[PDB]
Amino acid sequence: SDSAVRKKSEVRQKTVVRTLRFSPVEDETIRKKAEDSGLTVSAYIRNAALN
Amino acid sequence: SDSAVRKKSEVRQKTVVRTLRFSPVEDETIRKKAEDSGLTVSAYIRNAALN
Repeated sequence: SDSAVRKKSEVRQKTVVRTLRFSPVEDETIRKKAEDSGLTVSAYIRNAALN
Repeated sequence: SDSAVRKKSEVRQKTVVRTLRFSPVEDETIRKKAEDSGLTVSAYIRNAALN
């Protein structure tokens, strides 16, 4: 059930949703880097990935 | 049930497990840098965030 000018129901999953994992070492480094910079780990990850 | 020298059942989840979401703009860029660098998006993320 949709129409031309009324399709706000769904589009596509713009965002990517995946289960990512890391070792205790990588996590330790990232956790310390994130907190020192005053950026949460999620922001730190995506930030470093684009910068 | 354990023993001092037989405790390999579940010490601690040293690996981290989380859902890290990414926008389509970021996802496309990460897909492009990862593939151009000849790395998987996961390796690219972890590597860029550690260095």
